[PDB]
Amino acid sequence: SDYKRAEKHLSSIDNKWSSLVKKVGPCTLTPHPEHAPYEGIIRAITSQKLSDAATNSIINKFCTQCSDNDEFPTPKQIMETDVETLHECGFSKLKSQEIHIVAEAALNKQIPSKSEIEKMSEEELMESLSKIKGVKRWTIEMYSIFTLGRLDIMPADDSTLKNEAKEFFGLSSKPQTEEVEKLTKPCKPYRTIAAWYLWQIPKLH
DNA sequence: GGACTACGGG
DNA sequence: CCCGTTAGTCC
Repeated sequence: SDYKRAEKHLSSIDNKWSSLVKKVGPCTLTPHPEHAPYEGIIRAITSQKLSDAATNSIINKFCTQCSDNDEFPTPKQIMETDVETLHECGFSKLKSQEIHIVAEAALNKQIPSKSEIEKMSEEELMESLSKIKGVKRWTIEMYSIFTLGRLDIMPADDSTLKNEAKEFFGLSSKPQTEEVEKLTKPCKPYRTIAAWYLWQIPKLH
């Protein structure tokens, strides 16, 4: 598998990478490529500046409030929900508005199809999805990693990743995005897995 | 009880 | 890199 290859590739870089992979164990990153783009994008938007626990509670309230079935709400279902009802699920007002925008775009077929997104390079995904209000570099990276299942995404702009890179690379302060990109270059073409390993560091304590 | 913990807005 | 937001956890 690519995970097995990624684990061996990372371990091959140097002793610290080898040790990190051994401490954390096999990669268990589980993306959900079965999700429609509007769903993956809404999930990523919700996660901005929020813990996974908070994001989870919000999406769960969202499903119960807007779905006929407690499944992920459809674009039509989202459109039929007023902003304040969305807001009481725990989205910020601004995210609530952006989620309506995503739904309307999906409903109007203004989002690229799932089929075309699955053919796009990271660069094309960035160009295509960043037009959506509330969706910029980080959100697209998270969509690419946790929905699409892309293997070579380095979300070097992610604050948590920078903090773990600080620890792993033995830095005395928080690295800039561009510094993280340089430091993780040898991890190509499995930078998503590299990022996942760094992200597991707090669980080692 | 809290401190603070990507993105658009003004 | 002016300013404020959503929630839950664990400092």
